[PDB]
Amino acid sequence: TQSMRLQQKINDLKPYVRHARGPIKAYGQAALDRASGAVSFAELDATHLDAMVYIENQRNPGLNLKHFRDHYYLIQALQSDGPSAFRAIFPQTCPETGQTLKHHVMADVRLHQGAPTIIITEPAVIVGARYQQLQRHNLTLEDLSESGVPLSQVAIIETQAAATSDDCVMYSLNYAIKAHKNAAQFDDIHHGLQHGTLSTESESRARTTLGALEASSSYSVMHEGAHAAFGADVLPVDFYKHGASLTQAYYLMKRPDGRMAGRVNSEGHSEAENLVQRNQAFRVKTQFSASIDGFRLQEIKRVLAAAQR
Ligand SMILES: O=P(O)(O)O[C@H]1[C@@H](OP(=O)(O)O)[C@@H](OP(=O)(O)O)[C@@H](OP(=O)(O)O)[C@@H](OP(=O)(O)O)[C@H]1OP(=O)(O)O
Repeated sequence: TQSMRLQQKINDLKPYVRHARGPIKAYGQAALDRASGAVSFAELDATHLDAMVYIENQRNPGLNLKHFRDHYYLIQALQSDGPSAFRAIFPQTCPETGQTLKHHVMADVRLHQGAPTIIITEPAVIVGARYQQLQRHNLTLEDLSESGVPLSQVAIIETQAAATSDDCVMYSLNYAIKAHKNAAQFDDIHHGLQHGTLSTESESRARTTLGALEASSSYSVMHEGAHAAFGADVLPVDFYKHGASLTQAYYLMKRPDGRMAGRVNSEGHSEAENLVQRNQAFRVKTQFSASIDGFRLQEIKRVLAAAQR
């Protein structure tokens, strides 16, 4: 697929798709076609998300991942007897219509004895080219607040890893898994949020699209109390592995704190791989990393593997 790493993921998935039947087979073929260089995946990913969530919860007990069809049901889950730690994927909602509009995000949640803390990871941008994502995030914050969640215990972390919103379900799913794998670091962020604080926010918020808008307008444009920061400042390099942009990867590795500049593949591998090397390994053709499309192939394979053994 012009990319040997991607082609290997294509070849690994193909026989499962051949033996599969029904909607999941079609989903697999579409994903294969996409990785090969061949309609709207936000809707397709979302349709099959429950199956992948169900599988991943089994592969990694404690992941506690849920797909909610609206953030309304996230709020309901905060008012129930479930686990103290869980993750949620949900689409954004248009305030004027109640219509859900994809543009998914991942929320990592902690319940506390006896005022939850909530980290929302935004794989694209908080504000949006037509300020639509900002309005959708404000709706979530507004509803959280009205339900009794202090927004000072809520953070929206903007990573800008996604170049478009077409793959946001896959970024959100990947992000849920990474949040679980890095639960200790998330635990620490939640502890801060219990005290109404987010580390690095005093500098990091200004680096986000939200921060730019706040500085430009001198207006409060996000509901007061909620925190925001740029992904690289507060999250591990894990969250940038599927970043589309080669140049982003380059600049992230240039950061003085070196936090984005280490190994990104597991140690079991003979040769180490950093963020730029990974991006180039998944480069396809105007050039971008199709790594996230590889992640989708991996997830479908995991689902079909359960169905076929
Ligand atoms: O063992 P897991 O924690 O479930 O890791 C898997 C995978 O390994 P397996 O297919 O053997 O299970 C790769 O991880 P590596 O050991 O090769 O580093 C893979 O990486 P590639 O994308 O390069 O193929 C991918 O990881 P990722 O999302 O980090 O890119 C993924 O980890 P996830 O399940 O969290 O996606």
